[PDB]
Amino acid sequence: TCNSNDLKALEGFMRGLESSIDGWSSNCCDWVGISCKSSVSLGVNESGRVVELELGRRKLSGKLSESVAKLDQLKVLNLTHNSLSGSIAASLLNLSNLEVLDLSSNDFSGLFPSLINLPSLRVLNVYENSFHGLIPASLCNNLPRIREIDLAMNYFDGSIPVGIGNCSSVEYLGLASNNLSGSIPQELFQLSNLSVLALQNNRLSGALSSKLGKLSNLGRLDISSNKFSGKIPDVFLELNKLWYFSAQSNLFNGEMPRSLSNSRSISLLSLRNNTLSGQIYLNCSAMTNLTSLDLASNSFSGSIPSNLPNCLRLKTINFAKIKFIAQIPESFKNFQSLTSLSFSNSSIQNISSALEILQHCQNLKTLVLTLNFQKEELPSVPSLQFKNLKVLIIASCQLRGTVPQWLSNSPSLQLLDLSWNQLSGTIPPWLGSLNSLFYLDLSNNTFIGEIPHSLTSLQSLVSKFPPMIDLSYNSLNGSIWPEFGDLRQLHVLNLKNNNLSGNIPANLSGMTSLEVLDLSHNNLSGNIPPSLVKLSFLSTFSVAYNKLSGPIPTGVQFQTFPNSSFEGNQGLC
Ligand SMILES: *[C@@H]1O[C@H](CO)[C@@H](O)[C@H](O)[C@H]1NC(C)=O
Ligand SMILES: *[C@@H]1O[C@H](CO)[C@@H](O)[C@H](O)[C@H]1NC(C)=O
Ligand SMILES: *[C@@H]1O[C@H](CO)[C@@H](O)[C@H](O)[C@H]1NC(C)=O
Ligand SMILES: *[C@@H]1O[C@H](CO)[C@@H](O)[C@H](O)[C@H]1NC(C)=O
Ligand SMILES: *[C@@H]1O[C@H](CO)[C@@H](O)[C@H](O)[C@H]1NC(C)=O
Ligand SMILES: *[C@@H]1O[C@H](CO)[C@@H](O)[C@H](O)[C@H]1NC(C)=O
Ligand SMILES: *[C@@H]1O[C@H](CO)[C@@H](O)[C@H](O)[C@H]1NC(C)=O
Repeated sequence: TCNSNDLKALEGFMRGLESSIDGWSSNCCDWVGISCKSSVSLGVNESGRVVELELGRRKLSGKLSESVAKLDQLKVLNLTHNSLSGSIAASLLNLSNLEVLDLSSNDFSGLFPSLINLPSLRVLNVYENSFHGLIPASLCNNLPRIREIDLAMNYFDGSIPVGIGNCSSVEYLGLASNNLSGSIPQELFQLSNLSVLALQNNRLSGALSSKLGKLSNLGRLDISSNKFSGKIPDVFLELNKLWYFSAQSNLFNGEMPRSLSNSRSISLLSLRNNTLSGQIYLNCSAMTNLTSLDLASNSFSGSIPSNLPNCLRLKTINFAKIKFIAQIPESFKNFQSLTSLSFSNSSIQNISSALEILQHCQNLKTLVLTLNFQKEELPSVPSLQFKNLKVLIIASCQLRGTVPQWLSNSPSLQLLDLSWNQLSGTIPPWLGSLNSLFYLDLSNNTFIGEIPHSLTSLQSLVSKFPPMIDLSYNSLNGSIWPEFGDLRQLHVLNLKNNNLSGNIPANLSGMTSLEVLDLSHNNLSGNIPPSLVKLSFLSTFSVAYNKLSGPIPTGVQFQTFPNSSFEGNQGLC
């Protein structure tokens, strides 16, 4: 049997909402989202008390009534993922039985209540709201049972409070995605039970202290996207549980500390977009947990470290925007762990050698070679085989050649981007036979001849990065096959700046998911087929600069297209 004073409180709460909660019978202890425990359980009159109110993802809207603080036996309040807004009553943080507070993913704003007394609280979740001002200075002075604090994705600003050290039982502390600035207070390095520290996406600056070594339970540390500067402290011997470290996008300099090069624990390491100098060095017999390594966009000199294939767990590698001026070492022939490689804009030479070597990597799914090998010849040798390859991107390399047959040795290929090279010849009809291939970018080469009918037959675009065939800026001729209509999964078809001829097929609307359709700058005749009005998702369209004539379809999407996307045609009206 439900309690009197608790029902009054639940009423005020309902009074504050904008819509009624389904499932709320007049006995509230049987209501959905509520849990009761007897007065004598919690220890002459005995009633049900409301210990747990769980409303998550209920599509609720309104303020959060001050009266909710009148349930004193409340243990867990979970409001997550709703539309609630307004401020938080000071009293809502004075509850002495409260264990779990989850307000995350709502519209709450205002200052966050500065006095928090929740002597029983395990969990505090305000993640992703509109709160602003300071993180409460005394926040940790009253939370002796505390485990996780998540303030992330808010407007908190100023420095991280010096009082942060009084939080010594805490394990998870997310401060990420706020307006926080300044140096990290030393007190922070006194929380010794802390296994996750997320400071990412703030204005924080200054040094990263040696004192970081004091947090010896740290498994995951994200300081990325800040103003942090100077050298990365050589502390990694002591942080022996740490598997995830991202310092990406800061002002760090100097070279990587030897202990980081020696970490037994580190798994995902991301240093990208700092300015770090010297030669990349990893002791690959030490770092046996290393899986992802991102050094991209940094000041390194020297060569590509050839000892790297000795890393037995190392799967993905991003070396982009590091200027080596080097070939790929032959030792890469031995890399069995490697699944993903990006050398993009790294000054790599000898694509002939690069591909001879990289093909012996059995497990490589994805290879990004963009902005290297300037004006070199794309290898034509049929015997190169990348069996497990899924993504191949080699773009803006000014590569000379035809589309090579050795690609056919990549049967499982999903994504192929050859755009912005000097490639020529006809588009090979065998491209149509790649069954997994949903993204093809051949644009801005010199290709000639006709679009192969087999493209019309590609398995992945028929039935079950946006799916795209982009042939634009070539010398292509012939007409647009009406069987393009069989591609029901195609989002983008970009044919612009070719010389294509005849009529827009009309069967073109079987393409149910077509979003972008660009035919501009060709030589096309006839009318825009009225059936094209059937493409429900087509946001952007151009036939501009052709020989087309007739009425423009009445449409609605058609009604949206700018004047610009019909211009250049004889008869359009
Ligand atoms: C809040 O409720 C959701 C389900 O609605 C659940 O997944 C989540 O774990 C709850 N939050 C906490 C801190 O228990
Ligand atoms: C790289 O890091 C700098 C310095 O923190 C930042 O200003 C910039 O936005 C970052 N750029 C990218 C592409 O992440
Ligand atoms: C290795 O990394 C994994 C997760 O990728 C982590 O669970 C584990 O703690 C790490 N091993 C060591 C030695 O810390
Ligand atoms: C590299 O690692 C091994 C094993 O951890 C170690 O014994 C060796 O001396 C290290 N070499 C360097 C250059 O630090
Ligand atoms: C390649 O290098 C140039 C010159 O350093 C740089 O400005 C640009 O961001 C890089 N391009 C890409 C897309 O990586
Ligand atoms: C490409 O790389 C290999 C291996 O070092 C070398 O034999 C060859 O001469 C290079 N090719 C050119 C044209 O520089
Ligand atoms: C085509 O490629 C060149 C460089 O390869 C580039 O400068 C140019 O802007 C590109 N043109 C178009 C239309 O994208």
